[PDB]
Amino acid sequence: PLALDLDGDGIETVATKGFSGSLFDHNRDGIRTATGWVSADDGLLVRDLNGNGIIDNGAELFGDNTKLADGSFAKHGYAALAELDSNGDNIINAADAAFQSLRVWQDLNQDGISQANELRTLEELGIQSLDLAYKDVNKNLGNGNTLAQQGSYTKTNGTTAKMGDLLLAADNLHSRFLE
Ligand SMILES: [Ca+2]
Ligand SMILES: [Ca+2]
Ligand SMILES: [Ca+2]
Ligand SMILES: [Ca+2]
Repeated sequence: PLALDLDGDGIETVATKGFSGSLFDHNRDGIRTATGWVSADDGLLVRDLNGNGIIDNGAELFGDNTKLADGSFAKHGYAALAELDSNGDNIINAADAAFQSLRVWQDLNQDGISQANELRTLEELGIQSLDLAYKDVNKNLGNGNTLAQQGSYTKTNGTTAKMGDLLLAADNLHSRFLE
């Protein structure tokens, strides 16, 4: 899923187990792989698709589960976001009508379970545009999380920062889906 470096030092991750994550009790079941998320400094790119103010469905977090205009699945979060360029300039910017509809999720306990205060606008974060151009990196960040591909986004002061499609850690019995 698409992650943004908000403070300007690259994308970074944390992990949860027991409460707020993968259950790992040997008595109940077994030890299981810890659930990974973005730092309390950074965030994920999202869109609320039913207007309930929160992220709770598998299409609402941009990644290899979002659908294209014909209803085919996107191959990665960049292909999922590229659908929202209106004019064919290969950037997502305020002249695209979807720019007003995009949000960033900063989860304040990093459980990846959404509350309305955890969502933010692009304009309040000072964002000018997101780039659709990328390069593959396959970079391990920590606790099983891996950045697959990386590009940029731009802030209204004219400065650039990193974004990319981040593979998030989970146990293979639940895969942390937005049920
Ligand atoms: Ca950062
Ligand atoms: Ca929703
Ligand atoms: Ca555009
Ligand atoms: Ca939360």
